[PDB]
Amino acid sequence: PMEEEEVETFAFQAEIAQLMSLIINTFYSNKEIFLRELISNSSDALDKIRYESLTDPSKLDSGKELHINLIPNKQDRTLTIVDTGIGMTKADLINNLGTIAKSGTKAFMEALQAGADISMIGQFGVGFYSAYLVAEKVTVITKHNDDEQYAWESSAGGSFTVRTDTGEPMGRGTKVILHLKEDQTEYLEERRIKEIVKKHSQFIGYPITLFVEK
Ligand SMILES: Nc1ncnc2c1ncn2[C@@H]1O[C@H](COP(=O)(O)OP(=O)(O)CP(=O)(O)O)[C@@H](O)[C@H]1O
Ligand SMILES: [Mg+2]
Repeated sequence: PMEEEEVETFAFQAEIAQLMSLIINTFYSNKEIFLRELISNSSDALDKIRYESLTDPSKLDSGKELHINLIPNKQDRTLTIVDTGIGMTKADLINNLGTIAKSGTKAFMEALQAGADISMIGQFGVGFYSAYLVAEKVTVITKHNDDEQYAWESSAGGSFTVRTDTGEPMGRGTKVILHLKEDQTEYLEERRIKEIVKKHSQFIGYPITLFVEK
């Protein structure tokens, strides 16, 4: 019996779309900082659930462990960053991951044009989009307490989609699945991941574990 799923498509805010095009169609060295940006997001989300659970300990019913997992998959060429942080509601996804303007976007594009290192992306308030330095497509699966599990996805080009996720349930948190570009497969290698975590993500505040398939 055929299943029916609803999909909603959203336009990125105009300057966010411009930034994504810049990131994708311009050569930048030092792309490895994408992972720092994603781990920083996870750490921030872990702080949020940690503090919320001081007010309401039942907010940890959906899982007490506060941690980050990194999962390279050489078979399907994906690198996944999973956290057990606060997650995002549907409204959070739509608002926070593309539709609302960020005040630093224009300044950042000017900085890049003038030769700034791509590592400055976080300072300008748009760190997530560093994912597109290495990924041709990004899928974000997320589960916030008191809301359903959702999947956000974009291959850039000006829009993203959101749908209720009918895949494997997560208790609470977010998974960012990077479908790596063919020339960026170094980020599936355990040595390289270890190197960049050590270099850029030394003060995370939560355990991080790298899972490596035999
Ligand atoms: N792992 C995650 N868990 C929960 N929310 C996340 C998330 N990753 C991203 N987000 C949401 O997406 C927003 C945008 O993330 P982004 O990294 O671009 O900016 P930011 O708010 O972290 C400032 P910065 O530029 O310093 O990183 C976050 O503020 C948060 O609301
Ligand atoms: Mg961030």
